[PDB]
Amino acid sequence: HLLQFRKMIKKMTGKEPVVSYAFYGCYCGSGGRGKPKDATDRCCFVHDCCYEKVTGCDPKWDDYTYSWKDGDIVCGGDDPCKKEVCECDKAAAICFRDNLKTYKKRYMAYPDILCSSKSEKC
Amino acid sequence: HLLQFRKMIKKMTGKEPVVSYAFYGCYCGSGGRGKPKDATDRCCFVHDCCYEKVTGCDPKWDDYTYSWKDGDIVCGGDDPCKKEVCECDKAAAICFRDNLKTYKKRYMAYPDILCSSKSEKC
Ligand SMILES: O=P(O)(O)OC[C@H](O)CO
Ligand SMILES: [Ca+2]
Ligand SMILES: [Ca+2]
Repeated sequence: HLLQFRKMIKKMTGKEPVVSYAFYGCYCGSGGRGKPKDATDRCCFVHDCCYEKVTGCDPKWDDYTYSWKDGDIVCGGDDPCKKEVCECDKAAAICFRDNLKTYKKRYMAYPDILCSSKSEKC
Repeated sequence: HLLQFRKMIKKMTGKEPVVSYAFYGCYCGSGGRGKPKDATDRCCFVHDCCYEKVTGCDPKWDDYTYSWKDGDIVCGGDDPCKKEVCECDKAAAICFRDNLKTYKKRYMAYPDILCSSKSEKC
């Protein structure tokens, strides 16, 4: 569920994701088009590609089972599909953390009309 | 160029293109994800697919050559890339016109977050 994802991002970055990530670049939030603007945006691009490989559950709205151990996310439960969604979310949160060093406030609300017309393929 | 597309939409539909189509459904305007919401939205999905296919010119920002003949759009010029973009735009404007019967106000400002997680393939 996207609000579980939010909690992962917030813990790993210390930022409010509704403000800092939900409108970032060409791929964060929305659906997305064009070329990722930077490494943070590429996290969202990959996250979008990850969700695309998922079939049989709703990655935005289905709750999955997760927990924390020493600051690491543990994806659990007895439902393989939902666990796959959890792993996508975990990977993106880790990516945001690992790329926080290049986060740019000028991309926080990047106008989607400025994204390139040719999208990068997964 | 998108301004030319806008003129085509206005002339084909009688609707103010920005108000009426720029935020419609899941695919009209910048990017898009999920399943098209209705026929009008599918026009935009087709238009997006059309733009993604063009290579060698910028479908959003390059002007193309066109004219009106007896009220019909005629795409012209000697640049095949730009003519391809013009044909994308003409086809979409005609599609909007042809689907006015099912155009719905309920989709005119449809929140992207409410689009399906699984996007339709081109
Ligand atoms: O919905 P948030 O607030 O977790 O942010 C959106 C993500 O960055 C993209 O799914
Ligand atoms: Ca996205
Ligand atoms: Ca679109």
